[PDB]
Amino acid sequence: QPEPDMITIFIGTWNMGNAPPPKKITSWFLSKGQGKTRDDSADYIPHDIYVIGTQEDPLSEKEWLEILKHSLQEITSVTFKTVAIHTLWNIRIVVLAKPEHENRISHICTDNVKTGIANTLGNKGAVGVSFMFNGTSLGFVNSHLTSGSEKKLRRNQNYMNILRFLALGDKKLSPFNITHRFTHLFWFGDLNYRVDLPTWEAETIIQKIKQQQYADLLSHDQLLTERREQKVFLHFEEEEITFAPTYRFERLTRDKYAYTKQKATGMKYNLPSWCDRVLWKSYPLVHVVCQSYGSTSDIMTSDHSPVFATFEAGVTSQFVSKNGPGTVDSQGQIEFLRCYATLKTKSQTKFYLEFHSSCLESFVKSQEGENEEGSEGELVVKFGETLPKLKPIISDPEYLLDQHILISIKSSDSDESYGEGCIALRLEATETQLPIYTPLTHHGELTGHFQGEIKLQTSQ
Ligand SMILES: CC(=O)N1CCCNCC1
Repeated sequence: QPEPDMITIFIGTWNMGNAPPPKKITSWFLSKGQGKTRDDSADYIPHDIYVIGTQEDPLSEKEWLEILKHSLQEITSVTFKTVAIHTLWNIRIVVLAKPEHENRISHICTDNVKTGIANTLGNKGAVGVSFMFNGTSLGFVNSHLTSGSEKKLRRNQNYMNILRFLALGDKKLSPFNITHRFTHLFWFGDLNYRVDLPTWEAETIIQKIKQQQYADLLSHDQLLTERREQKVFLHFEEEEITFAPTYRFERLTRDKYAYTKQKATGMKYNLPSWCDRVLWKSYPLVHVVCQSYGSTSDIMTSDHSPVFATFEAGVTSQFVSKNGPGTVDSQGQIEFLRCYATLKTKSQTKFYLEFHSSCLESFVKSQEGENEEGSEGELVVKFGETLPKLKPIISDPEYLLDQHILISIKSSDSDESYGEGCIALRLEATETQLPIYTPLTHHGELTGHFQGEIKLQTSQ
């Protein structure tokens, strides 16, 4: 049996509105309804991994696992294995995989983050799962962010607390948050961003939805506008939305949006909105292709419709040579020329780099760079030709060109990271000086840039 170089991943998000689901939810897992839907000819083909995020989920873990497994068995005739299940309050994530993958999946982690303080701590936050699939790290975050059209800033704060504090993936990657720990990171949920139009425009919005004219609505979608202004989800992708707003429906039909203010809404309007979303971030030059992104039309127990997204995702094998793992391969090396970090920090302290990668026996600390002033006020940390020669564990180009180097720039005084980034070794050429570049972030905010040249030697 050859190891896969691609898998398909199903992501679902559903706010169940504290109601049990209907007896049939197969349309969700088949990516049928509105938007970018899956071809009928694929219906019996199982995805490799199914990741199900719920919010306002009234079921026990056992009740929901039985419904999910029985659903997938009906569709595919496959009995899926439970990889992980984690619940915080009424926020839940389930990971299911094809039985053939049981011995390809390892290092399973779960965690949660509770968002808000006192008033605002009690029901919002995130759950997450990570694991290795052979040589590829996968992370999954299901978040239920703050509700209400006038709380987009709170939602952005909730996002930053989740990416700082969710403890998934390799704990040896200590400088890096979840936005750098995974080959592929999927973040989904009831993110609760709204279409930010006047209340008086409610009936116009409904009209536009009935005409399937989403353009004038998406131009006011708070997640798209906040992402365009770099306020949230920096360096994440989302497929184009071609399905109707998934909130807020009258239950037991999809024919009516319930938007008017009620005691039960805290006298808030719920204009039709794309509350329920799937986003991703993969390391540079890894295969990831969205093959579906849409909402179901036939599941109506909740005031939200379920959302599905499916992906092709590149994966690598668990590589063994005569040498590494357990030693270096003298035939491999990674060199860096003309490198410098540009930092937004107003501070004047010395900096050094740390290089982290599963292609190294352990992380590598550089010497301090030389600080200079940029011509527009910036701090420029020059490394010139001073960065170490990195010694990978395996020199085979079929392995090494698929790897990535995480970079942190750290203060000498405090050893705190000021910026994190990632460089692909998927180069156009080996033994050749080539430009490299990554933005640097800290707590998911842009803090600088790292650029220079790389020269990669493989056994070929
Ligand atoms: C061929 C196949 O795998 N299927 C799965 C669903 C059950 N009935 C038949 C079709």
